[PDB]
Amino acid sequence: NVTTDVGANGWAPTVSTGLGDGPVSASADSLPGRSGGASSEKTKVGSRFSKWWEPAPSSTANPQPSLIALNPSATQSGNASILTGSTAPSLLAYPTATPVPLPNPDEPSQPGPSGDRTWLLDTVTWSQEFTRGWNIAGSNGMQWTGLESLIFPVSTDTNWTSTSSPTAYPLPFSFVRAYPDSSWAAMYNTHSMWNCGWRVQVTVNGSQFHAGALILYMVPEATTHAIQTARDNAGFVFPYVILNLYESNTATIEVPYISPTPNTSSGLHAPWTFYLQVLSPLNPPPSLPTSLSCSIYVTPVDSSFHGLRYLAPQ
Amino acid sequence: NVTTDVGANGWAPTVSTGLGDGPVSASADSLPGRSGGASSEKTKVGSRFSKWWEPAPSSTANPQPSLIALNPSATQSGNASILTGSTAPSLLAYPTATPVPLPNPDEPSQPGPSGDRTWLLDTVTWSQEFTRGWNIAGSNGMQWTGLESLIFPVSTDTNWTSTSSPTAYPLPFSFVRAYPDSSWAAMYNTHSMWNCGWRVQVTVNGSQFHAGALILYMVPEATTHAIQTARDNAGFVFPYVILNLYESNTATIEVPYISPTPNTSSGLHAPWTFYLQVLSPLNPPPSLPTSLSCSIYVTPVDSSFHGLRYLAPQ
Amino acid sequence: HWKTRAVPGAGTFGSAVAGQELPLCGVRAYYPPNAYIPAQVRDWLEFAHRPGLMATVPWTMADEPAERLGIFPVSPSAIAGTGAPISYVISLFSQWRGELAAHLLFTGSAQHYGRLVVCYTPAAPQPPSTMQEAMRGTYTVWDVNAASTLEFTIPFISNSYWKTVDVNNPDALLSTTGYVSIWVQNPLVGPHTAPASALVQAFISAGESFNVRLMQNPAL
Amino acid sequence: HWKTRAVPGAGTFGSAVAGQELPLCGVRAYYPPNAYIPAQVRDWLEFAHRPGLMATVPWTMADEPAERLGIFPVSPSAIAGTGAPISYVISLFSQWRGELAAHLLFTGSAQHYGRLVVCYTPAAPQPPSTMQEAMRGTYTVWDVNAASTLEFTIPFISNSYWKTVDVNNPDALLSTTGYVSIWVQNPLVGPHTAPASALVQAFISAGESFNVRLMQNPAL
Amino acid sequence: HWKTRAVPGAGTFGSAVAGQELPLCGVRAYYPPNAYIPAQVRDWLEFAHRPGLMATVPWTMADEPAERLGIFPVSPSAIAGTGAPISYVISLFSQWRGELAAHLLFTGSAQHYGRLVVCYTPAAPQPPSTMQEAMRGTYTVWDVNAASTLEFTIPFISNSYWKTVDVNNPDALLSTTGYVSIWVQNPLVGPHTAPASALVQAFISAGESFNVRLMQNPAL
Amino acid sequence: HWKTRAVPGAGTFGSAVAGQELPLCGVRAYYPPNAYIPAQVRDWLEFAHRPGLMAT
Amino acid sequence: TLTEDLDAPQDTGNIENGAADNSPQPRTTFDYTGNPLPPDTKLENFFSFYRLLPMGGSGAPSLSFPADEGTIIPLNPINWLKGGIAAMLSCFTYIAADLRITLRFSNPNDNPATMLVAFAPPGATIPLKPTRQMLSNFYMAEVPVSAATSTMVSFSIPYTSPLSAIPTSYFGWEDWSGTNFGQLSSGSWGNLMLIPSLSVDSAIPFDFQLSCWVAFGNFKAWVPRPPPP
Amino acid sequence: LRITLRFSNPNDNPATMLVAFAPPGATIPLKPTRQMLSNFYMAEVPVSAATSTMVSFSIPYTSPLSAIPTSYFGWEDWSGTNFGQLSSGSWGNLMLIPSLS
Repeated sequence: NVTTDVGANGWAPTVSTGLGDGPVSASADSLPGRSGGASSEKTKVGSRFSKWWEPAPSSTANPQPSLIALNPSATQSGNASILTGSTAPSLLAYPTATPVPLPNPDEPSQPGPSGDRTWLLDTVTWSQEFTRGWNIAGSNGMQWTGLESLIFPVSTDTNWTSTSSPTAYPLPFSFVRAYPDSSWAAMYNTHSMWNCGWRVQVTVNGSQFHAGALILYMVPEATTHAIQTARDNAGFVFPYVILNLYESNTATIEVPYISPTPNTSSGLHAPWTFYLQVLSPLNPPPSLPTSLSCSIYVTPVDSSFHGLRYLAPQ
Repeated sequence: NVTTDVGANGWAPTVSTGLGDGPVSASADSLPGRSGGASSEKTKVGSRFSKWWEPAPSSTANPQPSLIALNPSATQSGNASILTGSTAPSLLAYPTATPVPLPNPDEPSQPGPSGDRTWLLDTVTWSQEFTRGWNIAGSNGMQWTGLESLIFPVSTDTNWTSTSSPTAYPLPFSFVRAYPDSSWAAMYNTHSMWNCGWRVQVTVNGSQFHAGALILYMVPEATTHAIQTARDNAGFVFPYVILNLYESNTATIEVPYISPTPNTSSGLHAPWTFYLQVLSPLNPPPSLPTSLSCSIYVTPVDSSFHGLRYLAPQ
Repeated sequence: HWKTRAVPGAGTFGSAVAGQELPLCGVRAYYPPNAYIPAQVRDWLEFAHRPGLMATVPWTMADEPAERLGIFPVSPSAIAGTGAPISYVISLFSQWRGELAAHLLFTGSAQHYGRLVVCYTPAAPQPPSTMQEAMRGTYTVWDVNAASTLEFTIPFISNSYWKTVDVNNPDALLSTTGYVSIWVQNPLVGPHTAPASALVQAFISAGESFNVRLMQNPAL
Repeated sequence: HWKTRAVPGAGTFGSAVAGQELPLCGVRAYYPPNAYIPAQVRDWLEFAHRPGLMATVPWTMADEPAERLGIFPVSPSAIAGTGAPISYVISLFSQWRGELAAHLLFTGSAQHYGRLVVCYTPAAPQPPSTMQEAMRGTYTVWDVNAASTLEFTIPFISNSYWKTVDVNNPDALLSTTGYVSIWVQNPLVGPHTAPASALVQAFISAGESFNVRLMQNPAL
Repeated sequence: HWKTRAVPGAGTFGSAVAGQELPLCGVRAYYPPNAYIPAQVRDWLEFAHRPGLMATVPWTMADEPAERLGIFPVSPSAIAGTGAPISYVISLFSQWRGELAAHLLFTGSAQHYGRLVVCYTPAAPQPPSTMQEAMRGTYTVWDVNAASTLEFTIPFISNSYWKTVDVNNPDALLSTTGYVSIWVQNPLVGPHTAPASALVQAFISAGESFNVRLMQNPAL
Repeated sequence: HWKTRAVPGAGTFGSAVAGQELPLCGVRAYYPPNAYIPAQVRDWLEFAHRPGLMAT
Repeated sequence: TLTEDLDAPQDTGNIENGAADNSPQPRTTFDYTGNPLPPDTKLENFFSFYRLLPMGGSGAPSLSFPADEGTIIPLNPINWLKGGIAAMLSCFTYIAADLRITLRFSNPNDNPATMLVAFAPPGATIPLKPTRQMLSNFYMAEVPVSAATSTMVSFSIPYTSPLSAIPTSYFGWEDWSGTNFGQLSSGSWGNLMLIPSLSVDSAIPFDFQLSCWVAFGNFKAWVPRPPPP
Repeated sequence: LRITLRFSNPNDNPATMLVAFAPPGATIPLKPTRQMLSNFYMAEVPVSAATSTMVSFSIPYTSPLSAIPTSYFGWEDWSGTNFGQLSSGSWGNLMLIPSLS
C-alpha cells in the first residue's frame, strides 16, 4: 500500500541485474550454537570449502479496591518473598523473547538461587517537599541526569558522591556496588559478559489517610534526553507501574534482557536503569510525619556468565 | 549473492543483443590432441569449411614422536632410495591436475629411470651464524634474490659465481648444470620444450642434543618480491616442509608441473626454485661443531620432451 | 536499440519515488540474530495507545459545587500539545479520527469521598459556561472512591470522517469535535486530620478505533 | 517510443553496479585448456588457513616460573599486523568472527624438557599481570617434549557476532576479544652440554569457523 | 513512465556494439537473383588454403653437399610478409595456430636428378648453422625426379596453443615455432647439354588445422 | 544495460500524454464514503439535456 | 559434554608436514560449532568489483598524456605490479578472467573532445604512430568527452591471451635472444590505444589525465603466493 | 539504509565526486585518496557546474551488532575514553573526495 519500496525482507535475484537495480537488502544469518540472549527462555567442526593443497490488568469488569479492602499478593525469587495486603501492581513490562544462537562456544556459569534473588537495594525517604518529576534515590543510588561527567571506571567514588542528592539506580552498577560480595557480583567481576533480566519492587507503607503517587520507571540506555523525557508527560512509553497510596503499599515491575549484543560487557554497559519519581507529591495527614520511608528491591532474572578469566571489577 | 555480474562462465545469446549489452565472456576451447600438461597423469585431418573452388598430516589423534623414537620412512625414485629412522615430513605440496590436449602432434621422448631419479644436487654447510630467513646454497646453487642482473644465457659463469654466497636452486637450471651429461639434460639441450614435476629432499643429521629448524621452500616464478616474501612470515603460503632437528633428520617435498604454457621452453624459463632457509638458527650443544652438513637432493617427476632439433644448451 | 522519449521532470528526486538507489555494497549482507530483543514495535499507534499525562488538576475540600477544575478543546491546539505520546503521533500527521481514551487517576486518600462530573460537549461556537450547561452533552458523574482510575471515553461525534490537524485553524468545522471539561459535582469530603486537597492525574491515550493519516512536519 | 524519466544519479559510475560495460571485442573468444595447472584457489580463507609465523619467542633455562615470554591482544592492532597470511585477509575486510588456530612449534632439542602455559583471557579493561591471573582464563599447560607443535585453539568468546577491524579503535567492545599470553610454567631443563636456550615458533592461522566480510582498503 | 538511469559511456560509438543504426530506408528491399554467380567465398581461411609463392630458390650443379639454399623463421617477421595469400590473413589477426603446408615445386628438367633436404627445427636461441645440425629436427630428404611438387608439412610443435602475430617481437617464446631451411643433400646432376641450373618454386598455404583469431590493423 | 536512443521531442510536456506524473504521496489514500450525495453527473450532455431559455 | 575429564585428548601435533591443523581442539564445557560461508571471500565475487588500476611506471593513480599523439595503456599484470589491486593479484601466480575496464578522461580546456579507444589483441603488432584509420581496424569505440570535466566509459574484454593462464610473475626471458627478462607481453588482455580528437583548434597544446578501474569476470587463480608486507 | 546525497557546486566549472562506502568497523584513512577509496565499494558521480547534483545509494544492514542503538549508557572501549558511543553501531561511513579537471 505504498509507492516506495519497503524491501522484500531479503535478497532476490531480480533486484540486482545488469539491466536494472533496486534497493539492496540484508538476509537473516543462519548460525549454529548455544541458545542464549533472551532471558527466562534460554536453555566435529569442518570448513565448507576445498583447499588448494588438499585432494487484563486494567478492566472495568474487574475493578481493584482501595487500600482498605483485603486484596493480597506476593512476589517470590530465590529464598526471598515480599507480601502485601492491598491492591498492588505487578507486571512484566515486556513479554520475554525467543532465544538466539551464541557466537561463543563456552558453557555459561550460573549463580542460581544465591544470585537470582530479591535483594534490598536501598532504603530512601520520600518527603512532601518533592514536586512532580523528582527522582528519588538513597546511599546506594547515583546522581544520573545524563549531564554528570562519569570518570572511568564507574566504581570511582566521585561518580556516586555528589553535591546534590542522587537520582538513579544504574543496573547492574548499583546492584554490584550495594552487594560486592554476592555470587552474582563474584561472577560479574570474573566474566567479560553477562545476561539477565531485572525486577524492581518498592514498598511504601502509608495509612488510609495518606495520599500521593510514585512511578517505578525502568529506563533503557539512560542518556541526557531520555532521563528528562521520563520525567515529563511522555515518560509512560517506558516500562512503568504507579505506587498510588490510595490503593497500594507496593508496586512491582519486571523487564527482560536488552542489549545491542546477545551478552552485555561487564563494568562497561548499563542496559536498564531504575527511576522512582513523584507523580503526585506526598500529601500526608496533618499532625503526622511529612515524609514516608521507602524500601527499594532489585532482582536479577535468569543469569548466565560467559568468558571466564581474571578478576576485573567495575 | 552479489549485485555485480560475475559472468555466466560462458557465452549466452541474451548477453549481446541490439537492445541491451552485458559483459562478454570467453568459453572453453574444445581441442583434440595428445594428453599432456599435467605431470604424473599424462598418458585423417580435414577442414570444416567448404572451398569456393571445390564442388591427515597434522593431527592430535596421531602425534609423531621426536628424534629419539623409531619411526622410519623412505623415498624412492628410479634406482635411488633415501632412508630415515625418525619422524620425517614427506608431502606432495599440491595434488596432481588433469591432463590437457596438446597443440603439437609429435610424440614425446622420455628419459625414463635414467632421468626420473633422485640426484645429489648439492652438499652445503649450515652454521649457527645464519639468522632467520637466511637462504642456504652451495657450489651448484645460484645467488638469486631477484636483484641480480642475469646475463643471457643463464649458463654464463658470472650468474653462478658471485661476491657473496649463493641462495637459490633454480629448476631445471641448477639441475642441468650439476649433471650436464645426464639423460634428462641430454634431451633438455636437444628439445625446445619440456614437462615434469619436481621433488626436493634435504638430509640434515643432528644428535638428540642439537636444535634448529630449516624450511624447504618451492617458489613458483621466483622474482624480487616473491623471494623476499618467502623469507618473511607469510612465506608459508608457498609449498613448504620444515626440517626440525627436534624430531627430524630429513624432510621431503614434491610439486607438480606449473607453467603458462602446457610445455616449458628449455633454457629460458624456471617454473620452480628451491630455497633452504633458516626458521630457527642452528643451536648446537657446547663443545661440538658450530655447523652441520646438509645434503640436497633433486628428483624430476614424469618427464616428457617435445620438438626434437639440434643441440642448444642453456 | 529502444526508441525512448523523456517526459518532463528528468533528474528530479522524490521522497515517495521508488527505484532511485544504486548499489553501494556488492556482497549479500547477513544480519546477526536479533530475536532475543523484546518489545518490538511496528506501528505508530502503539505509542498512542500508551498512557500519557495531559493535566494535573487539583481538587480541594473548599471547592463548591459547579466549580470548574479544567477544560480543553478537542482541537489541534490542545490534543497535539498535551505532552502525551498520542499528541506527538497526532502532530506527525494531518488528519485523525476515532475515539479517544481519557483516564482520570485519583491520587488522593482512601478516606476521601466526592464526585467530579466529566463532560464532553460536541462542537459549538461558544464553550459551556456552567456545570449544568456542560452536563447537557455526553457526561459521566464519577465517584472517586471505588477503583483508582476513571475510564472516560471521548466519542467521535464528528461532522466529517476525518478531522484536520492544523494548529493555525483549530476552531474549524473540520478540525474540532468539541470540549471536554471537569466540574465539581459533589464537594470533596473526608474525616478531620485528612488531607484538605486531592490531586487528580488526567491521562489521555488512543482508543481502539483511533487512526491518523497524511504525514507532515510536526505541527508544533 | 517508450516514455521514460531519469532518476537522480545519471551517468554515475559504480564499482558494485552491473551492466555498465559495452563490448570492446566482437568475436566469441575461446580460452586455451588450463586444467593441467594445479593449486587452483577460489576463496580468500584458503590463504588464512595456511600457516603463518607471528612471533619468535625465546626460552632459556635461566627463565624462572611465572616469567612472561609473550603477550598480544586479539585486536586489529595485532592480529592484522602479524605478517601471517591470515592478517592480510583480516586487513582486507571490516569484520571477522570464528575461532583462531594457534600453533606453537618447539624447535628446541629432543633432550629438553619443560612446560609453557598458553593463556587466553577474554576482554577486560586491563591485561593479566601475573601468570596465575592469566591462568584464570582459558589456558593449556603445554609439555614441550611430546609431538613438535602445540595446537592451541583461541575460542571466539565474544560479546557480539562480529568483531570490527578498525586499527584506530582496537580496544573497543566490538573489536577485541581479549589477550593471549605465554608464561613459563615449569623451567626449561636438560642435561649438561645441551643448549641453554630453545626457540618456540608461534604460528597463527584461521579456524574452521573463521569468517570475514565487508571489504575495505587494507587496514595497514 | 519507465524510471531509468544512464550508466557511464552515454553516446559513445562502438564498432562491436549492436543496435545503434536507425532506418534510412523505409520500404522492404528485395535483392535480385545472384545464384548464377560462382565462386562464393564465406571464410578468410579459404584464401589461406590457396597456393602462394614465398621464395624462388635457385639450385645449380656447382652447389656442393651441405650448401644452404634458403632459410626462414616461422615468425611474424617472415610468415606475415611472404607475399602469399596466407601471409595477408595472418597479418589481419593477432594470433595463429595449426599446421602449415609448404609446397616446393621443381621447375627444372625431366633429365635432372638430385636431392634437397627440407628441415624444420623447433624454437631455439640460435638457428641451425650446418646441414647435419638442421637435420636434427623434423626433415624430409626430397628426390626431385618423381612427382613435380614436394608436400612438406610444417608441424605445429609449439610451447603454447596460440602464437602471436607481433612483428615488433618475432623471436618471442609465444611467437616463433622455429626455422625451416633448405639444404643440398645430393648435388644436382644431369647429362651434358642439359641446364646447369634448376629453379625450385616454394609455395606456402594453410593446413587443415590452421586457424587465426583476434583482428587487428594489418601487421605490415 | 539497455541500449536506448532518444527520439525528437525529449522533455516536452503534453496535456493528452499519459505517464508523466511522479508520486508526490507515498501512502495509499482512502476516500471517505460519498454515496449519500445525490445528483451525480458523469457526462456533459446531461447539462445540454437540461432546459435553457434562449428568447423571450 | 563433560565438565571434567581425567583422560582428556592431548593437543600436540606436527606443523612440519606442510599443513596446519585448523580443527578446534575439544575442551570440557566447550561446544565448538561451524559458521555459514560468506560470499565476500570467494575470488569470483571479490574480483568482480572495480578497483583503481595503477598506471604503469611508478604505480601512479593517474597518467598525463598529450592531446597530440595520445597514449597506449597495456593490460598486463606484470606491468601492473611495478607499483591496491596489483598487490591483491600478486598473491596468485597464474590468473585467467574476463577483464572489465572503466576509463576516465579528464579534459582541462574549455572545449569538448572525442576519445578513440581501440582494443589491440594480446600478440598483435602495436603501431608506432597511432592513427584514426589503423585503429578503426581493431575493435574500437568513439567516446564523447565533455569540456572542463572528466568523462567515464566502461568496456568488457574476454580472456584473449594465447597462454592458458596469465602469470603475474615470470622467472625467465620473453624472447629466445634473451633481451627482456621477467616479462610476457602476450600474457595480458592486450593493449588499449588512445587518440584524442578536437573539432576546434587550440593555440596551446594541452594534456589529458587518465584514470583506470579494473574488474574481473569468471576469475580463476592458480598457485597461491604470500601476501605483500 | 537508503541515502541520497546532494553536492552543491559554487564555481563555474564541472566536477566529479568520489563517494566510497566504508563498512561499520573498518579502518577509516587519515588522508582520503583516490587509490585507497577505490578498494571500498565506491561510485563516481559527475557534478554539474554552478548547481547541485543529486544521487541515491542503497546500503544493507552491515552492522556487527544485532540492532543499532540510538542511545547507549556505557563506554565504547575498555579503557573508557569514549562514553555513550558505538562507532560500529551504524551503517558505516561515507568518504567523499572532489575531483576537478
